[PDB]
Amino acid sequence: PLEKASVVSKLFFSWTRPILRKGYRQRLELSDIYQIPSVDSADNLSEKLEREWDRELASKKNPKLINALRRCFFWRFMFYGIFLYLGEVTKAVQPLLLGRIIASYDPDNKEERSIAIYLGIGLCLLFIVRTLLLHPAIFGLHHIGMQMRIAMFSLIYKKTLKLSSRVLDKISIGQLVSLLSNNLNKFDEGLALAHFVWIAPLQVALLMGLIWESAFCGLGFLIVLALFQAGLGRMMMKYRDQRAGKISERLVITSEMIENIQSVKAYCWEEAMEKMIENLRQTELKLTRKAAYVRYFNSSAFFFSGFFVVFLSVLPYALIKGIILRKIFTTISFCIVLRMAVTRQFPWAVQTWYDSLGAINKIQDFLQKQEYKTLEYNLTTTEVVMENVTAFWEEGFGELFLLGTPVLKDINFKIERGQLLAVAGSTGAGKTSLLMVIMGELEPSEGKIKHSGRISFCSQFSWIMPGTIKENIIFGVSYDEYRYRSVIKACQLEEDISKFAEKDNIVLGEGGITLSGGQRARISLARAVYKDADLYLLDSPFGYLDVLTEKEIFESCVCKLMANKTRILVTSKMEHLKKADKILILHEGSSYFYGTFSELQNXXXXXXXXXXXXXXXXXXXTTWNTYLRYITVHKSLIFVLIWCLVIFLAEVAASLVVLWLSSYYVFYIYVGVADTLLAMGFFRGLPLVHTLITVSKILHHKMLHSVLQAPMSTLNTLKAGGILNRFSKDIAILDDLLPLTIFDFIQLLLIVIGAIAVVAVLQPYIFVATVPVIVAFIMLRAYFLQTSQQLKQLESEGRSPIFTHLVTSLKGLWTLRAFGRQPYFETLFHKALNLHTANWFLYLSTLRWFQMRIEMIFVIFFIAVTFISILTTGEGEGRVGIILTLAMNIMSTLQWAVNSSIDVDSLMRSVSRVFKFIDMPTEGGQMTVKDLTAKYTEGGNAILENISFSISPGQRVGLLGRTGSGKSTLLSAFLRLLNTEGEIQIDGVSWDSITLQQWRKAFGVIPQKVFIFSGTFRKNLDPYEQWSDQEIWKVADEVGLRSVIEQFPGKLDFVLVDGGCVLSHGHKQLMCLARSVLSKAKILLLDEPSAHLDPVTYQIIRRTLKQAFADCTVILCEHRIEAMLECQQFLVIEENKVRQYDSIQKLLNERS
Ligand SMILES: Nc1ncnc2c1ncn2[C@@H]1O[C@H](COP(=O)(O)OP(=O)(O)OP(=O)(O)O)[C@@H](O)[C@H]1O
Ligand SMILES: Nc1ncnc2c1ncn2[C@@H]1O[C@H](COP(=O)(O)OP(=O)(O)OP(=O)(O)O)[C@@H](O)[C@H]1O
Ligand SMILES: [Mg+2]
Ligand SMILES: [Mg+2]
Repeated sequence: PLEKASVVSKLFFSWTRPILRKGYRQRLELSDIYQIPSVDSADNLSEKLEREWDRELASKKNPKLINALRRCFFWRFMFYGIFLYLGEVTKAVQPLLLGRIIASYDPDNKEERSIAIYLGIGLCLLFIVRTLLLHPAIFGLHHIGMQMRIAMFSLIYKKTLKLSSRVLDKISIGQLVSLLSNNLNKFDEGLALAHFVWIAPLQVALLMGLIWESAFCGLGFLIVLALFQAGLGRMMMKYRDQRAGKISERLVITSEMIENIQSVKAYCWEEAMEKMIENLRQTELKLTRKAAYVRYFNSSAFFFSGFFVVFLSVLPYALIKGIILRKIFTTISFCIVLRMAVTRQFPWAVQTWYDSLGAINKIQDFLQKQEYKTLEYNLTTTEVVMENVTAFWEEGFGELFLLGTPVLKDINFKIERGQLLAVAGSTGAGKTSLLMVIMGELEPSEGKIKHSGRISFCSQFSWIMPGTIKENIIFGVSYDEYRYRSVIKACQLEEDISKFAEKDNIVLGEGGITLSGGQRARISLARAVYKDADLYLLDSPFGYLDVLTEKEIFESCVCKLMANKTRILVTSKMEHLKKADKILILHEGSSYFYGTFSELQNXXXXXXXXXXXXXXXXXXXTTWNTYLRYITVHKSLIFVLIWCLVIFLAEVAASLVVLWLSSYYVFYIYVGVADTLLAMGFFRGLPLVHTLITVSKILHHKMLHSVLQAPMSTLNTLKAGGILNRFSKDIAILDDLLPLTIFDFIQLLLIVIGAIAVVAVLQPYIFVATVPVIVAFIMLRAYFLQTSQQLKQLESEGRSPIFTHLVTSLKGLWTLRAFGRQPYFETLFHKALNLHTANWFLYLSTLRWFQMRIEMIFVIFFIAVTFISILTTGEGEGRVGIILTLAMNIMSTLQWAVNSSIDVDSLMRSVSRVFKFIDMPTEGGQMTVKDLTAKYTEGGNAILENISFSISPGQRVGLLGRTGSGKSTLLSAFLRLLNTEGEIQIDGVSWDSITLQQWRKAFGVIPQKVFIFSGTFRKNLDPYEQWSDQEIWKVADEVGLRSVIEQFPGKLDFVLVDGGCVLSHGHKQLMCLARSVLSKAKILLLDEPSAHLDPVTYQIIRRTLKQAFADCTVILCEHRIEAMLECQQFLVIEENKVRQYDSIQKLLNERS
């Protein structure tokens, strides 16, 4: 529906209560989120931004995006900014009322308490006004940021779809995804904070024009302190930059680890790799600890500023022999606000302004790319003809001309309507370039073209949009049943479409993942045929088709349906060329022949942004069980927390005794500033950070030990990308951000609790006033979290549609440019962006409501405490002032405390998953199988079921079968890689009676895909450090690795960087065979040695196996006829059955 509300409801955010109620009661769905108002429609934002951007481009000599952006959206920005400034002015000014109240209570004046209470009610009204004029302005600024982001995304999508063809191969997909990823939160949330660029200077000017002029020492200290904070900021980036290189090196080791869990389990390498990963983590831990230490010093310096910033301000005026407590209390209340405005607000505003300007400049720079210029095709006679065509891909050579290499030179031809052509050439000859220049994507430097306009495209690359078969074929045109039936019958895709349960509206995903290459190609041909045009362009139409189907499809459709319509074909076959009318051949970017035979014969696709939807969906947030598990894992962490609590309580007790009981007048500062009174020093908080780092290291080590040495069925139940995502993101969050968030939350809760306790001790009525306030805080936070977490999760799940649409549009850019479905793609992109905008808008609205209500509750607490304290007829001069100051300066710390309280739960939502993966479960030589059965996962397809066979010692077994029949599954079942029931006895012992560890070592196998890691040859041969140089040399000599060792510059220590691709397939097979010879096993297992092998390495492998394992049993797997001469026994897998034969010549009797 459409939201609508009155002025009071708009100001107090009372219209978000229905969705809070629904989310609290039950799980939120995509249906309950109401429709965005028309103000924030993607189409409206795009139109409004373009109407100014095009005018700016047409008028301004120097183009800058901010020039149009200001005349677009600056007015409301300033309108919200003035409200923000007037709200902050009240916070700046309110301590004057505090000082006057203190003067009223002090025995200097005889004025009754009536004036004091008349001022206190005004102070509370001032807080109410400041809240009411602060929070809605922040929400409005967030709204402005929303419109900003939506308009920017729409315009940049329009540009990236209108891109020129030349810059497409300047591959910057990573740059584009980074641009659309890193900006969404930064340019949206930061706009509200961006307005403090002049608010802080105006506030400090007001503060120091309202303090008696002396007081400049406070500015001198803050200026040094502000520069000091930036001084440690550079150190942070110095350590982070250094460590970022090492985490990349360690991560790729884990990435290569998941892809070969089978090989790792077979080789029993869990301990060595565990030690290697532990060593790498130990190396990175020092840098992480240094970064955490400097962050702690920065935070502690900020917290300890509070005392010195007033101390160094009062001492210049303390030499004048007298300070009234009213003056010191009011200068404390002024200096806290001054510090808040100087040390944090101004640097944050400057940094966010710089980041926003950089992002806008980068977006403009990308947008200023050269456009795609289409050409009218109204030139008559509707025939394809060119003359003197010169083509240059790069603009520099295109505008100069033979300085650069061309791709088409001096090509001429002319074909009447109905005649079909054929182009043949080598790979990269330029057939695709000729197609592009015919289309108009490539601009010809020389040569005028006159031909028809209606064109059709079937690209080399298969592209399918996320729709259905009918939509993929017709592209929204009127559904012609006769044409559709004719095209499906001609393309012979009916036999494929009718196999599915769905017949007419089969829905596909992105990129046609459901189908295969042949189906995608035939769908592309069907689309090309269906597209009504007088010039059909094809680019390798049958690249993924078989020979028979490719031969049949030509005479079925091409010269039967559009035989009277002109088309251009890409082919290299004599029959197609013979049927073709005129012929063109391209060589080295130049045409080779023109005429007839009458003359001739006479870096990731499924990115983490897309995997996050399936990764974060299992959070199910969190419970206190994970809190307890995370807090009790390490003893020293508990001891340090206990020590911190004891120190806090001791400091509170000392302050209490001091208040119960010369420089005394300058001693009240320490107690009067809870920020410096209860902040943890460098001797009581550094062990906390150290313990957090140790907890992170222990959790990572246990997670590695759990993911490794785990049942393969359960491990394969999850995907490799998903299991790697944890080590990529969750460990980094738990190690870097989590300790800092934990420390900040602990400190901000400790200061607030100490302030409340001491205030209650000075006045016991405030103790009973606080309990309802605390329970209200807790209840309201619990109420808000349930809806907030669900809304954030839904928004995160809704992020990936935008990027999937982006990649889908990019993959088929040429097809979209040829077909003119730009409006359809724009409206679909806007449809997705509207849902994402609605999610983010509701999240922002509920966050603003939460902040409003917590501030209102604190205001109620403040009025209660202040009125009760001022009305009570207390004794002493300090008590009233100190209580008022403490209860007045808390709110700034309380906001950060509650923000950290929500953020710590948001972060620990990840240690929840980490603990779940901690909690995942864990587990001659003759053979005789007894009813073997296994499957990839429980409930899967039992490839092997009720299997019984035996192998004689000192023999060989040859295994033959089609691909995918289950040979790999049988080898895994032998290896105990998968869950199995039954037994196989090696001379009498099965899996059950002996340890699986020694079971694995008794075997030996090379995988279908060999495994190698980024390590030296010595480490890849002997990861366990159980071998010596002489025996390694002996193994290398026996297997024949001397040439392999000497061929590389590093003698036996050449590092295998980037997956060890230096070795060939045969070299890798020799490597793993030598490794198996090292791991001495009485039995050997084999799996397809000749997938991409050459005869010399094949025969050397045969020689090595014959010489090394002549007296064992080898289960060889190969389909070659010549290979099967050395297999005394035979075995075949034919659809879940096994037949063992004494010879192969009798097998040929069955299947000659
Ligand atoms: N947009 C482009 N910008 C720059 N170079 C390009 C672009 N498109 C293609 N090329 C390159 O120009 C050359 C022309 O090759 P083209 O693909 O046109 O020939 P082909 O024989 O049809 O190719 P294929 O081997 O893909 O069947 C190739 O080296 C190709 O990589
Ligand atoms: N990781 C996996 N998860 C789920 N199913 C799988 C997995 N790997 C393979 N399969 C299933 O097993 C089939 C292939 O079985 P497998 O590779 O073990 O037999 P094969 O005859 O040795 O294969 P090939 O000779 O093609 O390597 C696949 O088509 C699929 O149905
Ligand atoms: Mg090509
Ligand atoms: Mg296989």
